Amino acid sequence: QWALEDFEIGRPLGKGKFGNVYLAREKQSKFILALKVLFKAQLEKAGVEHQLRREVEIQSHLRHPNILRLYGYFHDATRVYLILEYAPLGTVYRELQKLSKFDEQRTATYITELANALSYCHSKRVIHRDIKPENLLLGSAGELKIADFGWSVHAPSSRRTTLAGTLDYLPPEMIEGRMHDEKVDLWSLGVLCYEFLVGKPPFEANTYQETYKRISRVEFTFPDFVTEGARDLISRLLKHNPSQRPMLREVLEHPWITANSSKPS
Ligand SMILES: Nc1ncnc2c1ncn2[C@@H]1O[C@H](COP(=O)(O)OP(=O)(O)O)[C@@H](O)[C@H]1O
Ligand SMILES: COC(=O)c1sc(-c2cccs2)cc1N
Ligand SMILES: [Cl-]
Ligand SMILES: [Cl-]
Ligand SMILES: [Cl-]
Ligand SMILES: [Mg+2]
Ligand SMILES: [Mg+2]
Repeated sequence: QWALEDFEIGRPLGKGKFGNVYLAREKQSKFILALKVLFKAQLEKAGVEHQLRREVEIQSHLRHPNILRLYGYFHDATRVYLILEYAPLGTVYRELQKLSKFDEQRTATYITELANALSYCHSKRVIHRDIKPENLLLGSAGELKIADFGWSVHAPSSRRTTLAGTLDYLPPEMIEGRMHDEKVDLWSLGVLCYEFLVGKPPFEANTYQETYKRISRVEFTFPDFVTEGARDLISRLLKHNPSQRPMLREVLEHPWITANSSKPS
């Protein structure tokens, strides 16, 4: 159906481990979108074709205003192209580097939008497993949108793929290679809430080995400026035991969230 000849390519939007993402316009309709380019050699070398099909299958069937749309795909001799919704305001990662820290209103609003999107995903027993600032995009009205579903699966699950980069957003059960479920996304939600308010993730360290130690032992402390309500929510989400992490509705109706969020459940 679709081919490369159907698009005019624009400026690079960003780069990932496998993905090179470009702004693009469909020639006949003038529709502006994002084109995620992956190299097949690369894909075969790492043996992650199953991850890419899951990304296409899962994300194309999800429909939610806080989740990035995937319209379709095509491939040629050397590359695979994912046709994505274009997010014009960029990543949360870039916004964080710009402002150093977010205030409580901005943070609570982002968390509400995240929890809404995750609640939708978990209703289909879909777990994202890779929630972090680089994978959170921003729409034209500044609304948060979850993207990059390459690591998503159906719960329950194990891990048959090698962990690539940072451990900073993964729960103990995940880094220890144990079986896991939906509660992994709630651990990540706690890590994000901390990083939004403080400017860095709670278990950050100089080495892989040291980061692993802090996560498994849940070693983190708060700066003085972090308020009581924020500390309560974060402490509840960062529990070593997955079953003691709250449900997403508990997050959405948490007193600190309701008092500071500008968006509803
Ligand atoms: N739809 C989009 N709109 C704008 N920028 C995007 C979009 N998709 C990806 N990007 C940019 O490209 C980067 C990599 O995209 P991603 O799909 O996460 O690649 P990978 O799966 O290799 O991590 C993102 O961090 C983001 O900066
Ligand atoms: C060497 O080829 C590959 O790795 C791949 S991955 C892929 C697809 C992934 C998701 C939808 S289609 C097609 C080919 N041909
Ligand atoms: Cl498995
Ligand atoms: Cl896996
Ligand atoms: Cl819930
Ligand atoms: Mg990514
Ligand atoms: Mg990916």
